[PDB]
Amino acid sequence: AEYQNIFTQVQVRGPADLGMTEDVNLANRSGVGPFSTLLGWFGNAQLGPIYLGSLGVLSLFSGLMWFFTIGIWFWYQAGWNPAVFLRDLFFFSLEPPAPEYGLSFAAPLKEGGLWLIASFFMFVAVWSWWGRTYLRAQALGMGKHTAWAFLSAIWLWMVLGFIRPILMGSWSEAVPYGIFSHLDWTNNFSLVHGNLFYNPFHGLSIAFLYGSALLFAMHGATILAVSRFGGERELEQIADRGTAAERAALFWRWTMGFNATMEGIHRWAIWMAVLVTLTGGIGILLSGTVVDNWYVWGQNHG
Amino acid sequence: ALLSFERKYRVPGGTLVGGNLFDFWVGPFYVGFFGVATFFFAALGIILIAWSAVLQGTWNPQLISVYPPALEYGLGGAPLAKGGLWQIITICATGAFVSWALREVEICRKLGIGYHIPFAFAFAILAYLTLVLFRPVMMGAWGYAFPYGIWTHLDWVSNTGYTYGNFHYNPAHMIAITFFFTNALALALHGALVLSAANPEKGKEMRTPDHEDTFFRDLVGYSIGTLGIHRLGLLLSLSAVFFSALCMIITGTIWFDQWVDWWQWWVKLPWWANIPGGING
Amino acid sequence: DLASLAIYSFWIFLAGLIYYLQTENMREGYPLENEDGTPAANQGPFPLPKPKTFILPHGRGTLTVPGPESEDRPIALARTAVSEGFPHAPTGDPMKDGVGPASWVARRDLPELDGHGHNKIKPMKAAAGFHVSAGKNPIGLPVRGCDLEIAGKVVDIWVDIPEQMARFLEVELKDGSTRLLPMQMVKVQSNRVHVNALSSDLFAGIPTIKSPTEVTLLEEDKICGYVAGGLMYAAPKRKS
Ligand code: BCL
Ligand code: BCL
Ligand code: BCL
Ligand SMILES: CC[C@H]1c2cc3[nH]c4c(c3C)C(=O)[C@H](C(=O)OC)c4c3nc(cc4[nH]c(cc(n2)[C@@H]1C)c(C(C)=O)c4C)[C@@H](C)[C@@H]3CCC(=O)OC/C=C(\C)CCC[C@H](C)CCC[C@H](C)CCCC(C)C
Ligand SMILES: CC[C@H]1c2cc3[nH]c4c(c3C)C(=O)[C@H](C(=O)OC)c4c3nc(cc4[nH]c(cc(n2)[C@@H]1C)c(C(C)=O)c4C)[C@@H](C)[C@@H]3CCC(=O)OC/C=C(\C)CCC[C@H](C)CCC[C@H](C)CCCC(C)C
Ligand SMILES: COC(C)(C)C(=O)C/C=C(\C)CC/C=C(\C)CC/C=C(\C)CCCC/C(C)=C/CC[C@H](C)CC/C=C(\C)CCC=C(C)C
Ligand SMILES: CCCCCCCCCCCC[N+](C)(C)[O-]
Ligand SMILES: CCCCCCCCCCCC[N+](C)(C)[O-]
Ligand SMILES: CCCCCCCCCCCC[N+](C)(C)[O-]
Ligand SMILES: CCCCCCCCCCCC[N+](C)(C)[O-]
Ligand SMILES: CCCCCCCCCCCC[N+](C)(C)[O-]
Ligand SMILES: CCCCCCCCCCCC[N+](C)(C)[O-]
Ligand SMILES: [Fe+3]
Ligand SMILES: [K+]
Ligand code: NA
Repeated sequence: AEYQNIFTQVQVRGPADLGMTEDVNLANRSGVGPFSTLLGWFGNAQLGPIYLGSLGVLSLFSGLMWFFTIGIWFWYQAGWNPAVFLRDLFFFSLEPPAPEYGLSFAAPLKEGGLWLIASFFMFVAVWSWWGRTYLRAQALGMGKHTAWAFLSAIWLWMVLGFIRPILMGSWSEAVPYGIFSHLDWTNNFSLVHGNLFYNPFHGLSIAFLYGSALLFAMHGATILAVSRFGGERELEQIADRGTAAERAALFWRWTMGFNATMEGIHRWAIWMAVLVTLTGGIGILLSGTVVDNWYVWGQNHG
Repeated sequence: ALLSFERKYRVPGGTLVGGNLFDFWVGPFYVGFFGVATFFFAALGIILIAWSAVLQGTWNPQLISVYPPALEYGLGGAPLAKGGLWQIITICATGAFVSWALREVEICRKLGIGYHIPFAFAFAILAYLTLVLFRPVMMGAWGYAFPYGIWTHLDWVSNTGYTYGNFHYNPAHMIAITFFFTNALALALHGALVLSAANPEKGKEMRTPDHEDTFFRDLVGYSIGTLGIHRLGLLLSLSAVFFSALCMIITGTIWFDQWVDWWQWWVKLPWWANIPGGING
Repeated sequence: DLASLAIYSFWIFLAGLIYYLQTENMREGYPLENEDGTPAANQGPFPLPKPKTFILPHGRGTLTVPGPESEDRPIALARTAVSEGFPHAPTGDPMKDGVGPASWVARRDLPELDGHGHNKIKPMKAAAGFHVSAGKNPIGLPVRGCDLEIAGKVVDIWVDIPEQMARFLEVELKDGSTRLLPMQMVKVQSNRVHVNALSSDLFAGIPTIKSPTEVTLLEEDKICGYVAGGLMYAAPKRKS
């Protein structure tokens, strides 16, 4: 049975790695957390340290407040009965205001006002988390690729809960907070707009979502297949190409007639994934603002 | 033409079938016995689609569609224009896919690399075969398989899902989706991380993997590391396709009612089924 | 119609993105070459991108790509046919000559450095604070090759300091010298380390390193290529 490098055979540990310093404010870094031998069978064993400046505390505070606002509504719906809470957990739902309230904030607490409070908390949590992704890269002198990619996911989120409701004229267009209820909303959105399978941006979003699994399967398998030549040390393979990077390239050249580089495959990777939510957010934003029925639109445009 | 570094790798050997008979290249493409096989299977399958197009009537890619035999034919043969062309094309497609995978294995052996890539491709093949072979056979008719047409196979997705209500409620389908979304999240992060290290702020030196671990520890308190992230991408993507095949092989076989109703087994558990209040009480 | 303009704009953006991505992935290995090393006539429809320069840390210099490609080493292979596209036969011992699946690249003959400027990979005995933390400790185990004969004994683990993982096993041979074995090419068992890639008689030919406490990128490529080469070239000695 040849070894396949899926699970580590021998873990080694040394002094806890406190990380690179560059321009990072070291006062705002925690200490290192525990070591997880469990994780170490697959990835790194070390937990922490984490950086928690003011923006991080704000974002984590909003995020929990958003989560707690939903959960307090769930407890109310459960009649404060813990057995009811666990039984119906996926069935509870904190729903936005009804259409009559439009974009107003006048809706009663139990009739959309609580949804608006939870959503406000979510807005602050996500955008301040976005600033964290920019600032932690800046402190380390690194490119801003993570923050730009994150902005692509934020795009779809902003469209679903904020931009599209505003353009449609009411908060009732937004997604409710609940496991089953937001699935119902998703199915309903498609029926009300004449089947999203006719939305060309929805079909592109699927191509890139399938494509992301294809590509990460390809790339993840390729790196493991050349990890016997240090393949996963990708930054140094970029700086000084080794036989790992050459064999990886030639597997794909010989298979499909073209190939990537150790750097360029990460540009395919970032764009494949980023275009999922980029095209997806366009497809949603166009739905009901400009196109009421994708079936009808397709009869006239192709 | 060869990549500048390529000639040293183009040595004899590694074939699984045929010795040195097909051990050669056509431009960039390696051939081998399974390259010949792939070409044969894919050529005939495309020929039959070009043919099965006119027995249907058209030559537009958005309308050509090779439908399988109607359910009345069961698991038996069917006249060419009435579903037999679909059956032969499906055999060709399986032949082309499996031959492609085995040609990948030969390429792996010649390059001295591990077999991870064709192993991963085999998951996609098995998902394909679940929809066109394993599920129809368990349900008793090729007609449950999907048609080969750009827009018609979407029709089949919609018709099949809505046979069971909102297909969102299939629990294996929920797991499959979680892996698809998480995989795309992991792909964005991985691509962005390596690139942010290799392309730092202007005039700065390339960062190291140490900076990569540090960025993610600063961000979320953990870094899976450069080996682990590639294990992860492979595992998330294969897991998604595994649960995709799983969510379909069980649908219309062991579960055939509306998937939303499956979740009653939880609601009707003895110790809370009849407590008043909430949504289901 | 706004949607129809958006989808038309998008396909144009996507064509430009694919052009950019493909040209970005030509910063290595291009221009294409004939089997004799001269520039090939057909380069494809994509032109080489404008060069970029990577600034390497710790005074290691820079890398500008695309740039003049050269193998910087002799390649002991010869044609087996009178036309293009056929395999090239090793002119000597391909494991010793480093061709085929035994190939190596002339990477820099310096060790990779961590972010502080220290050697990334060190023998564990020289790595302060580092120890086996889980799994079977291989140090002390006999090493068995694919001929089912014992080729030596593990005397240390070479560890990646900044990433905290095992990268090589240091194996001592019958004559008292050691070799590095890639960690991804050995199977640690309860009573042995088994190495499918190499027969016992080929362990002596594993390329040696110059310094006992560090390994250079060039040395790692020669070690890893050699061991992987045995999968093809040691098959006459691989039992079962
Ligand atoms: C997987 C679950 C469902 C299904 C659900 C959906 C849904 C829902 C959608 C698609 C979409 C598409 N699917 Mg489908 N699809 C299925 C099975 C298949 C099979 C197959 C042999 O099993 C194939 C080849 C395709 C192919 C396709 C494309 C026409 C399109 C974009 C996919 C993509 O980029 O993926 C990622 C892969 C890549 C990026 C790599 C490149 C792949 C190329 C584009 C495949 C082209 C195939 C060609 C058109 C037909 C065969 C050509 C032969 C030479 C004869 N589907 C099954 C039945 N598929 C989308 C669309 O727009 O449809 C109109 C869409 O919205
Ligand atoms: C019956 C249901 C309808 C339908 C209705 C919809 C609707 C409605 C939508 C989609 C959308 C999508 N659909 Mg569809 N869809 C159907 C059929 C399919 C089929 C199929 C095989 O049949 C497939 C493969 C897909 C696939 C897809 C995706 C390509 C796309 C979502 C991308 C994504 O990553 O979102 C997941 C990613 C996000 C939501 C981004 C989230 C970003 C934020 C910032 C994260 C916040 C985190 C928060 C703070 C919580 C923190 C947690 C703790 C930290 C742990 N659909 C049918 C026709 N589909 C979306 C789209 O783009 O359509 C164009 C969409 O809105
Ligand atoms: C109205 C429709 C229903 C519904 C009904 C269905 C049905 C029905 C099915 C799915 C399936 C899936 N659905 Mg659903 N689905 C809905 C809503 C969604 C939403 C959403 C956001 O609402 C999402 C994200 C999903 C997600 C998914 C995935 C879990 C899965 C598709 C991927 C897959 O199977 O790949 C597996 C990959 C393949 C099959 C590809 C195989 C490729 C082969 C091996 C090679 C092709 C080579 C090619 C021919 C080469 C061409 C030449 C080259 C291009 C040169 N569904 C709604 C509720 N869904 C499908 C599934 O699980 O299938 C198993 C399925 O059948
Ligand atoms: C480009 C498309 C893909 C994408 C990209 C993407 N997402 C990103 C990024 C990128 C590039 C980031 O950089 C960023 C990140 O940091 O990732 C690590 C992020 C991220 N994407 C996330 C989620 C996410 N992404 C998704 C999807 C995608 N992300 C796309 C497929 C999805 C879905 C629905 O598919 C989700 C759910 C987060 C992990 C992170 C953004 C984090 C954020 O905004 O956080 C703000 C909230 C908080 C800081 C706190 C929230 C508190 C929690 C609700 C927990 C409550 C439980 C806790 C245990 C409470 C205790 C209670 C008990 C006592 C009961
Ligand atoms: C398992 C994880 C993901 C995965 C992995 C994966 N796919 C892979 C690999 C891997 C690891 C490869 O190595 C291999 C490859 O070479 O990629 C470049 C491949 C590949 N995955 C591909 C496609 C693909 N993968 C997909 C999905 C996935 N691939 C998963 C999400 C999808 C979809 C729909 O999600 C598609 C379309 C190809 C690019 C390639 C395999 C190419 C191949 O087999 O070539 C030989 C066959 C031909 C050249 C043509 C055969 C033609 C047929 C005889 C006739 C047509 C029949 C067909 C049923 C018609 C369908 C019509 C449609 C409109 C429905
Ligand atoms: C044990 O119980 C306790 C109390 C401990 C708990 O805490 C239990 C907690 C729970 C049970 C939590 C349960 C939470 C869920 C089930 C969450 C489910 C949420 C989803 C499935 C989200 C789906 C999509 C959500 C979207 C798309 C949100 C979009 C948000 C908007 C973009 C934000 C827009 C902002 C607005 C409208 C406010 C505008 C006002 C301004 C001032 C700007
Ligand atoms: C995404 C996984 C999140 C894991 C979070 C781990 C945080 C580690 C911080 C622990 C702090 C240790 N100490 C001693 C300072 O308390
Ligand atoms: C928050 C405390 C910070 C350091 C604690 C480290 C915990 C590591 C525990 C040893 C791991 C070995 N074990 C027993 C899990 O196998
Ligand atoms: C902390 C929340 C920040 C304000 C944004 C959301 C406004 C909440 C509106 C709730 C409505 C309350 N009231 C009295 C009108 O019923
Ligand atoms: C960065 C990777 C580029 C891959 C591009 C994939 C193109 C898939 C085309 C699917 C067609 C979708 N649609 C809506 C037109 O039907
Ligand atoms: C765009 C989705 C499907 C694309 C079809 C396959 C792309 C062709 C890539 C093969 C090119 C190999 N080539 C020409 C260099 O030899
Ligand atoms: C969507 C993925 C397919 C994109 C096709 C990319 C270009 C393939 C042809 C590259 C040519 C290789 N060549 C001959 C220049 O070496
Ligand atoms: Fe990578
Ligand atoms: K030590
Ligand atoms: Na050359």
